[PDB]
Amino acid sequence: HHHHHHTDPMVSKGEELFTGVVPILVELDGDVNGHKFSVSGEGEGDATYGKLTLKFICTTGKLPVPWPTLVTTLVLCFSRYPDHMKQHDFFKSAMPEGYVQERTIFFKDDGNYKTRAEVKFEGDTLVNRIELKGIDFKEDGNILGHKLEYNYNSHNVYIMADKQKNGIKSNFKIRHNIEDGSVQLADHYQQNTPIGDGPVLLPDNHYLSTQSKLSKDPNEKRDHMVLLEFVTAAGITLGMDELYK
Repeated sequence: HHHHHHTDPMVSKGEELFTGVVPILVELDGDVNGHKFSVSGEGEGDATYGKLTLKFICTTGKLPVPWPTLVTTLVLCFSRYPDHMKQHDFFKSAMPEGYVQERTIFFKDDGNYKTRAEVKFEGDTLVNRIELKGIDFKEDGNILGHKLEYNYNSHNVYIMADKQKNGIKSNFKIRHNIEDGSVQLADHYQQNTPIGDGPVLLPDNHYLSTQSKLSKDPNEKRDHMVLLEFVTAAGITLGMDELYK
């Protein structure tokens, strides 16, 4: 699994927290053009396989934006980092004290989300607590008019160190499929910083390869999303010239 046996005791510490299946709670408070809503999510993460299983419920009634637009906002510490890359796993290294994750998400020709989250352990539970603010949306556009398909694409998200912040940054493009066959671009800008003052791992440039499947619970009457997601780190090669040459 294993996941204690690394020569680096800092790596060992972070990896230990994510051995096995870890329960997850997600809490989001949102306001988009004054449309207020809340989401609660539950499930588990198995970082050894890069695997996330989560069910989200809108606890205020009808979600006023399409569920796919919230996927990126609603725990990259469950990414599978290859053994030769484990020195570049910022997310696990910040645990259990945790990290702040902040984004601005620009929906092209529409409004923007600004998000601030804190991701940390509460006992055995990995908790993602989020505030989301959206402004300048078209009230009958693709987001507030619910014109997006209920599905999700696969991505390569590039991570860079942000050294003077002692953290990381990323910018990446998500396309949401529009029901007429077109696409709604959501351009993501992201930064993460540790919550503790302890040492963290600042990574070399690399990327996260993501894939997500959205489904519905056939017995659930509340507005909700079921998410099955896999995330794997990649983009750094090993030695020696090469192991397989």
